[PDB]
Amino acid sequence: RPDFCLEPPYTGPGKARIIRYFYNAKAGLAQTFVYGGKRAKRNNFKSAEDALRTCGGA
Repeated sequence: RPDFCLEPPYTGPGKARIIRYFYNAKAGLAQTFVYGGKRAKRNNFKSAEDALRTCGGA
């Protein structure tokens, strides 16, 4: 599993409220979070299905 997948979500310093997805380590679910619009980390996806494709596999 890519080494960024089990990290907490990162809003960043931006002032936007873009609803992105992260893979939630504990639950094994794609979950929404508020993204500021800049300086993204890698556990940050445009869709639930993208989070699962990239992070969902052991």
